[PDB]
Amino acid sequence: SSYQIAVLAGDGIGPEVMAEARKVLKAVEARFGLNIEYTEYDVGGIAIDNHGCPLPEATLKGCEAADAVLFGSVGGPKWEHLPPNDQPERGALLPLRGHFELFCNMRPAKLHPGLEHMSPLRSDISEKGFDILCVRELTGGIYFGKPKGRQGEGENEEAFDTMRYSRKEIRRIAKIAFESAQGRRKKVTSVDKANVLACSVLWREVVEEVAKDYPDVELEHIYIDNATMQLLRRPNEFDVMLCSNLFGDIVSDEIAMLTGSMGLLASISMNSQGFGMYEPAGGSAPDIAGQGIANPVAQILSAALLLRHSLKLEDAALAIEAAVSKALNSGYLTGELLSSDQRHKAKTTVQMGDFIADAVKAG
Amino acid sequence: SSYQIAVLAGDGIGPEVMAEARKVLKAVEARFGLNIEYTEYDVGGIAIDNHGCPLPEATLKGCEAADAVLFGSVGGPKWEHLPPNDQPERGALLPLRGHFELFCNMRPAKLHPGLEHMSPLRSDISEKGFDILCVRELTGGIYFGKPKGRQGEGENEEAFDTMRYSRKEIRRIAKIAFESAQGRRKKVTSVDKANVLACSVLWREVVEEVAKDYPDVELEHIYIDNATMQLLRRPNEFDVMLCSNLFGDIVSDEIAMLTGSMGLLASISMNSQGFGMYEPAGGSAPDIAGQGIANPVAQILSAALLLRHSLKLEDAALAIEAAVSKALNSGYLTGELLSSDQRHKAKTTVQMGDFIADAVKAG
Ligand SMILES: CC(C)[C@H](C(=O)O)[C@@H](O)C(=O)O
Ligand SMILES: CC(C)[C@H](C(=O)O)[C@@H](O)C(=O)O
Ligand SMILES: [Cl-]
Ligand SMILES: [Cl-]
Ligand SMILES: [Mg+2]
Ligand SMILES: [Mg+2]
Repeated sequence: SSYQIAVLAGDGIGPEVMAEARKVLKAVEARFGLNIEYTEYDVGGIAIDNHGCPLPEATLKGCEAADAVLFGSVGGPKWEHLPPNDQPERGALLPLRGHFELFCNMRPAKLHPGLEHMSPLRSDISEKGFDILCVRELTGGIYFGKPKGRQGEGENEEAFDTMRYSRKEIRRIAKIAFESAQGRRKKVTSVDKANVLACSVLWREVVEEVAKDYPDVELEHIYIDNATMQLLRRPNEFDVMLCSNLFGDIVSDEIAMLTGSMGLLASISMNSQGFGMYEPAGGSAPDIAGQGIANPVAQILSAALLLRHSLKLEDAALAIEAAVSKALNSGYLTGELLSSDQRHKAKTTVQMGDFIADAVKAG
Repeated sequence: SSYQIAVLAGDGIGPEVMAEARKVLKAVEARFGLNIEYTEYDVGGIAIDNHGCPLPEATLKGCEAADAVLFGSVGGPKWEHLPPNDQPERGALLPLRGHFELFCNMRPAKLHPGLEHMSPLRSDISEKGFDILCVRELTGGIYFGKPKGRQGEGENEEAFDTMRYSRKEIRRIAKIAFESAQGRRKKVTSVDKANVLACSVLWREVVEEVAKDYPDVELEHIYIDNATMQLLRRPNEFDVMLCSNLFGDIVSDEIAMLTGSMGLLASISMNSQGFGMYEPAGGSAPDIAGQGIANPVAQILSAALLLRHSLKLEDAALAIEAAVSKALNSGYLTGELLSSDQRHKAKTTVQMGDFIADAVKAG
């Protein structure tokens, strides 16, 4: 029968980049003979506007019915005044990850051939290339530990957060990182702060337990502060990074910016049953919404990753990725990936999606 | 009467860079007429070897008697096998900061004129320069919060750490950052994760309270993940960074590596009474110990910062800083700051300290 995908475009540039993803997906469906049905739901600011909250119960029910979620991005100035709790990102993302038990986040990032000069790294460093998959534990640690809150008053008012991890939680995310490394370059770098945090001591211990089953994968451990330095100096030496929730938030961002090409980057958030949400690493960029200049590649690649990881449609995911590569390598670029003297030749969001969709067809 | 300085050279390159600092200090004492008495104590690995622990009670008593501590660096492979608890860094640094209530850490970092090309940043970014003072809260947050430890067994064995901050703790570190900014470029960027952590919500709240007293200082807040990205893209736009304990550990390291010149960088750790410990940001670098090639500038500048901050000897601190600048600007460089084709002309650790000491004298 039909695959089912819930589409949660969100705010800002979400809807316009989503239209291009839907356009490429349709080419893929025709080429591979796939029956996929789509249903659309509000989330983030458009959900606050139509329903009073950023994650409506009907949107949760709709995601629950689907095999995966193709997600855009949420947030905008319209909602920034609200309490931390009621806002599009915190109010939709954290509840979605807890609700669907999405303990696995994967952010692939590489310098694409021919676009290494976009990196903010010195040219002798960026020309060496890099390709780093960040595996981040997404439903544990300090994001969801209890107790959390505040007590007390005046100068003695105090807040607290609790970072907690169990062996079962660390084992499952570490297995993902070692499995991923087996299909890449067989190296995992686990990022922790084991000279300070009890949680990191246990993290490092359990990752060493898991690593016994993968002797052909090199394991190394690095402290979070040093990691931010070593990603500047030698990013070509890392393959998979394995991080807790807070340290993976930080490392994946630094690596994303090291690409210089964040409009290409996508994010996988998956549970143990293979259900997942797939979305650009970049945000809703409300400053360019509706101008038709946003780079749709991150949203289109989020759809390829949805086909590979949730639907196990490997050839279909490969086809989208090949088509994107063709556009980038043929220099068919949106404006943020061009120099100021070439920027007048930027391709629009629609031109990009048209090229990519045509390439999937042409086979 | 005499000022009193406890000298804790530590392991690896500590003693050799310390000899150069002592050499410059002696020039300064003669030029400014200062009476300073020094006493030496073991800490870190040499203290483990002579006394069985990395922070002997007699070393604590000796620091307590002194007006400030000129500290080297601790750690080495000889001690890496030991339990996390018993090792030179964790065992000496964390106890020293708690013991002496050193809640204020300050790490100044700039691209020095004429050495911008050392940065790992693209040349169009590094040539714009940067000068960023990181103010890091050093005795609170998750480093020292309780409860911390583990319970449970097998797959349900779990560890925990607690991040805690009070209004009094945030106020005092924030005042340092705003005062510092008043004498610099009047901008504080406070780094937090207030979309996730209760402690960051309170941090941001208290920093806004403190900021009312300094309306001529620009305040902005940035999330830790985004900060690691924005330091790559626009480091010339930051002046003072104000961070909690874990986020300041991370941001100061990334900025240090962005200099490309970590052998120049020093660290201030101070209590509310003006007592402090002053040390290189870089480590004991056991791989080059005794080879007489280590760059002593970080240790020598740690002594200038000891004179300015603990002893309020502003002209003496200025003199050391001018003398260092003279060496760097005259191209009198140790090897790690030279290209491979010029590296044969590296100056030794002693040559550096001699030049700098002579410059202080020459006035
Ligand atoms: C919005 C925020 C809660 C979120 C997180 O911290 O995970 C974001 O930074 C991310 O990386 O997806
Ligand atoms: C050694 C470690 C405990 C220490 C810290 O985390 O503060 C170090 O990274 C530092 O920055 O001084
Ligand atoms: Cl965490
Ligand atoms: Cl902290
Ligand atoms: Mg993030
Ligand atoms: Mg550190």
